[PDB]
Amino acid sequence: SGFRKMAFPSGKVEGCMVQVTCGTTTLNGLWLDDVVYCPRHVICTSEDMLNPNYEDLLIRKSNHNFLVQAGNVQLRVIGHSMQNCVLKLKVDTANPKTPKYKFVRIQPGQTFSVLACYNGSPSGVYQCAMRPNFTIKGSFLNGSCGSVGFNIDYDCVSFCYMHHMELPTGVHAGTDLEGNFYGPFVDRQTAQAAGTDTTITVNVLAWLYAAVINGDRWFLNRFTTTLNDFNLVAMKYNYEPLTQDHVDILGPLSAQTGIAVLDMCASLKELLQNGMNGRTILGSALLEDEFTPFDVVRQCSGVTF
Amino acid sequence: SGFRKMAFPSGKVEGCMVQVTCGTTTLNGLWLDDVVYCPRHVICTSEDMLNPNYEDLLIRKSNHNFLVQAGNVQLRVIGHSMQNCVLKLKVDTANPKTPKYKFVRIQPGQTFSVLACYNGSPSGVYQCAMRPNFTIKGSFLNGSCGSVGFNIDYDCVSFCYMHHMELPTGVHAGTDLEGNFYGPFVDRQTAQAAGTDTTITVNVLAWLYAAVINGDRWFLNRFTTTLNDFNLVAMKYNYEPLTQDHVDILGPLSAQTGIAVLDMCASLKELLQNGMNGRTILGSALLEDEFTPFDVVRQC
Ligand SMILES: O=C1N[C@]2(CCOc3ccc(Cl)cc32)C(=O)N1c1cncc2ccccc12
Ligand SMILES: O=C1N[C@]2(CCOc3ccc(Cl)cc32)C(=O)N1c1cncc2ccccc12
Ligand SMILES: [Cl-]
Repeated sequence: SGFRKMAFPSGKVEGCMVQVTCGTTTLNGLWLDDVVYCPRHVICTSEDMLNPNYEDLLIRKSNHNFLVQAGNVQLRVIGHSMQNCVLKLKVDTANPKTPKYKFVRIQPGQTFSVLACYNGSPSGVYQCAMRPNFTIKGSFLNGSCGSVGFNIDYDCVSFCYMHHMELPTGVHAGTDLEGNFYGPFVDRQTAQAAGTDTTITVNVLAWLYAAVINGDRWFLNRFTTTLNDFNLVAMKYNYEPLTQDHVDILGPLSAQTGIAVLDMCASLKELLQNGMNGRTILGSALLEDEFTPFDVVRQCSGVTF
Repeated sequence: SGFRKMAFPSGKVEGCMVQVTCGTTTLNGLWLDDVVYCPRHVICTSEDMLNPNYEDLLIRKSNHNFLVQAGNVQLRVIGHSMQNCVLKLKVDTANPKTPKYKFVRIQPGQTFSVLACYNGSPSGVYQCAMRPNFTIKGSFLNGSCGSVGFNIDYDCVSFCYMHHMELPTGVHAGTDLEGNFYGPFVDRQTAQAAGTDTTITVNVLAWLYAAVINGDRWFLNRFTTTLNDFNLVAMKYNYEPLTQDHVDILGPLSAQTGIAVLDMCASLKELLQNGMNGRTILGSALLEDEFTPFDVVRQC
C-alpha cells in the first residue's frame, strides 16, 4: 500500500553526469559513449545571450576551451559540433559506465525523472510531467543547466529532457537530447513566458484509479457519462480533452478496479463541479495530474530496473 | 526556483541491493563490504509469524540455507548473526560498489529517501519522513522488505531505515540498520496499530519559509505569537509541539527571509484557522510537513 511520487532509480544516469566549463560558465553535461551533450548556451557570455549567433560564437572556440570533468578526471575534448540547441563535445574516452540508452522525445502529459545536478555532481532526483504548455515544474537553481530527464523501460534509459532555462514564473524549459526545445522557447535572454497551462486529464483519471486501488472510494458514484459530455466539462475546467486513446490506455485500471473509464469520468466531473468537500484523495486536496496510467500500473505492481 | 519533493540520487544504494532467500521467503538485502543486512523475519515460516523465537529459528539454519543473489551472481554465505531485528549474513566477497557509508538512527520529523526494491532489484525512489508516530507513509508492496531509507549529504550514504512491515492502516514500520525498530513495533504478526499521527510542525514552518524564499507571501500577517500560545493552538489541530530547539533550528531561514520564527508561527496559526481560501502554497492545497529545515536550505 501507499502511493508516492516516485522517480526511476537514477544510478544509470549518475554514471553519465559530467561538468562542462567554457570560459566563466560551468554547467552539466551528459557523457554517453565518446560524446558529452550539453546546452549550447554554455558558450555564451551574458551579453551574447541577448541575441546569440551560436554558429559564430562556436567557430571561435577551440577544443581546449571546453573543460570537461568526469568526477576528479579531466576528459580531453577532441571535437565539437552543434545539433539544434545542444552542443556535442567529442571526447577521447568512451564512458565505461554508458548504459543501454535511447534518445526519445516525449509528449505533454508524459512523466519522467529528473536528476538535478550542479558542477557535474547529482544532487537530487524527482519526478516531473511535461506540462501541456511544454514547461516542467522543476526545481532548479543556477548551475543546473544540462541536468537531464529520463525514463527506464526494462534495462534501457530513455533520455527525454535536458535542462536549459527558467521562465519568469519559476517554471522550466528545456530540450530533448537532439536539442529541440519542448514548447515555443528559444535559448536567448529575451521576453518569454509560459502559456496558460491545462490539467492532464488522463493522468488525473489514472491517479483516481491509484486512489481506488489504495482503498479510497469516497468519490465514486453510481453515474456514468459519454466522452462528449465529459469533454464539454473538461473544456470548461481547463482540463485537456480525453481521447478514445486515453480511454483505451486506462482499460487495464478500469478492469482491475471495476470502475469503467467513463464511470470514473463521472466521478471526475462531480469533483470538478463540486470540489472535494473538505476531503482528500491520496493525501492531496488537489487533483494530481503528474502520474500517467503506466506510472500507476508500475507502482501498484512493483516493476524493477 | 521551484520546490519539489526531492530524493537523493539512488545509485550509491542501488549498487548495494541484493536478493536474500531463505526457504520460501525472498526479500531484499543491503550488501556493504562483506555483510548482507536484511530483516531477520526472512527465516520465518507460516507457523512462525505470531510468536517467532528468532534465536531458536536461527540456530537451526546453516549458511547454505541463505541464498544471496547480487545481480545474476550467487554470493556465498560464510557466516550469520542476528543484531536485534536484522540478520547479518557474512559473505565471501566484499561489495566492490560499497560506497562511503554510516548507519544513523533518525528522530521523528527527519526525512530520507527510500529506494523501493523487489527481488534485489530497485524499482523506484521517493522521499518520506519518519512520522511522529514512528511509522513512514511509504509505497511498498509484498516483497519490498529489506528496502532501505537513506540520506546522502556530502558523498557519504547515511542508512537510516530498513523496511520490515506494513501496518493495517497502510503505513509502514521498520528498523534502523542496527535492527532497532522505530516505534513500539515488533516483527511479529500480533495485533499492532499505528498510534494517532500528528503534523510535524517544524517542517511545516520550514516549508512556509521555502514558500517565502520562492516568492509567496500571501499567508503572512501582521501578528506574532508567544511559543506557548502557538503550541496551545497547534495542539488543537493535532500538530506536534514546537520546542525551543525547533525555533533555534529555524534561525537561519528566519534570518534569510527576515520573518521571525514566532511571526511565521502566527502565519501558521492563521492558516490552521482559515484554510487556504482557494489558494495554494508551493503547488499544494495542504500544509506540507515532509521537508525539514535542512531540506529547505539544501534545495533553495
Ligand atoms: O543558467 C541559466 N541561464 C539562463 C539565465 C539567463 O537567461 C537565459 C535565457 C535562455 C537560456 Cl536557454 C538560459 C538562460 C537561465 O534561465 N538559467 C537557469 C536555468 N534554470 C534555473 C535557473 C535559476 C536561476 C537562474 C538561472 C537559471
Ligand atoms: O513482507 C511482509 N511481511 C509482513 C506480512 C505479515 O505481517 C507482518 C508482520 C511482521 C512483519 Cl516484520 C512483517 C509482516 C508485512 O507487513 N510485509 C509487507 C511489507 N511491506 C509492505 C507490504 C504490503 C503488502 C503485504 C505485505 C507487506
Ligand atoms: Cl534525526
